Amino acid sequence: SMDPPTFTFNFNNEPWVRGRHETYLCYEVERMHNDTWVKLNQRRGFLANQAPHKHGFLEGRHAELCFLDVIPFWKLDLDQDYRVTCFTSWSPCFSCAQEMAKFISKNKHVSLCIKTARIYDDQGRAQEGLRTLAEAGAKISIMTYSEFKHCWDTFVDHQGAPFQPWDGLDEHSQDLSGRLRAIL
Ligand SMILES: *c1cc(O)c(O)cc1N(C)N=O
Ligand SMILES: [Zn+2]
Ligand SMILES: [Zn+2]
Repeated sequence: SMDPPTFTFNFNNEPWVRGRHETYLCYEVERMHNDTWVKLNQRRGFLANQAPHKHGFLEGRHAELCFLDVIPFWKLDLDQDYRVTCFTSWSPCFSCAQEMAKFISKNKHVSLCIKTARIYDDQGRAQEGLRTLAEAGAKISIMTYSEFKHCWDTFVDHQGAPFQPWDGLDEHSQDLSGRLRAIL
């Protein structure tokens, strides 16, 4: 679980704020059991991108790559159907999106849903990767109030405090979902 200030700073969907250099990724798994999706709450977690190593030269490992690194250790049953949801503060850069597309193509027991607080630019070339991820079968969408509240409730050390939406949450979300539709 996550510090409240850490959630609030990072999942803020106002487009004019800066300094959100990190990407946070919260994940949940459901298994299909006879027409309903059943939550596997023992599999839930979150992670962030890694800082580059002190030696320089190589970039820090991206959260999306870390996430893919971890799935094999869940030891999912290849004969079963699973729905994996990521709640991401930024959407993936191009190279991560392509890696993700490749992953889901090779693992057809996994349905991927990425719900993103904000769209990451990746100097224009990120739009292409989001189209590639959608083509390989991933559902990509913008976090609304429902997703933000769920993530607060589920992944934050809230100590019983309810999710408090920031001013503009809904409008920013709606602006972003129009952008994403254009993109896809
Ligand atoms: C993914 C994740 C999620 O929570 C819902 O409700 C639906 C999806 N979909 C539709 N994936 O294809
Ligand atoms: Zn190193
Ligand atoms: Zn990346």
